[PDB]
Amino acid sequence: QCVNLTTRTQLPPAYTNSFTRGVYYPDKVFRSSVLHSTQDLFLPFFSNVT
Amino acid sequence: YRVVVLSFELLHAPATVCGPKKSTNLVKNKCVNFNFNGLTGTGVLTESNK
Repeated sequence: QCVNLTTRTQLPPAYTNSFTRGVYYPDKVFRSSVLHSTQDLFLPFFSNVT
Repeated sequence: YRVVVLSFELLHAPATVCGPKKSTNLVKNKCVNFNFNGLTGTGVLTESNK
């Protein structure tokens, strides 16, 4: 039914730095020359990646 | 008993399902109310670029 193809070698991963990501318009509406606050699902300005 | 429940939503997003047709015309520049895309209001209409 199934064939097992696995190896006994495993290596731990590593992390790296990541700068400003996770900026997107909260809603489909349009705004011009206005500063607006929001509270939703974003990603911080300084983070790590793997 | 056969039960069916309709769950609407009026979020601040462009509607996609709308009342059957009910379309008449546009207007260039007059003080006339509008009911565009489930968004109703009153004012004068002008042409601008964005």
